[PDB]
Amino acid sequence: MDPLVVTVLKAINPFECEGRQEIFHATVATETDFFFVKVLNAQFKDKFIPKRTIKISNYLWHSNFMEVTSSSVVVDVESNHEVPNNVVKRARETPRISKLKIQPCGTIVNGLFKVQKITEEKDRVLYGIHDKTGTMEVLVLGNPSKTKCEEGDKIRLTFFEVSKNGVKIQLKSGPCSFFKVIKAAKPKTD
DNA sequence: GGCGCGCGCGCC
DNA sequence: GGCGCGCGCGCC
Repeated sequence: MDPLVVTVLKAINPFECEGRQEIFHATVATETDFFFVKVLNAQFKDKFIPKRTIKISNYLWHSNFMEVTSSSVVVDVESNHEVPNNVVKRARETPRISKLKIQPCGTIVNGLFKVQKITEEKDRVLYGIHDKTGTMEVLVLGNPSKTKCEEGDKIRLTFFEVSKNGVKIQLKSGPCSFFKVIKAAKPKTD
């Protein structure tokens, strides 16, 4: 609701997303917790640099994240706020699968995930991902992709959502998700 | 009392 | 940030 002073923890450079808005994603934190912010505005990037303190007014707050529009006001401010170490650590860490299983649809998920299997289709790709807590599926709609991922590689997800599909709970790409394939290193020939 | 879960922290 | 480990609380 009212203006909120937050400390910026992470922010990617803007990329073109879908109408056809240029946007970016950031992670910010108060003294108690962190949340991810989708900033529609793009102009706002110069204010979203890690460790800077910003005051944000006129924003939307949904079930999981915070939306910052061109109607919003982002003002750089000097603050004595300090983010506790573990709030930063949790803000930045990749959630476990067993933890993800019990989150509402629309919950924003970012992180780095080991993939065991890739079910390919010209309209979607399903990535079997795994950790020690379970297995899960990551649904990326509409690509070959150009990011060809083999087993043993990793996928870096930005702004995916927990999703229900009938029986199973997966991770779903949205229109403004970012997806990247992180390839396992090739042993070389001296 | 046992144990799982969330959380914190230290080592890599 | 990943990973492993201990602590405390709440449910059984």
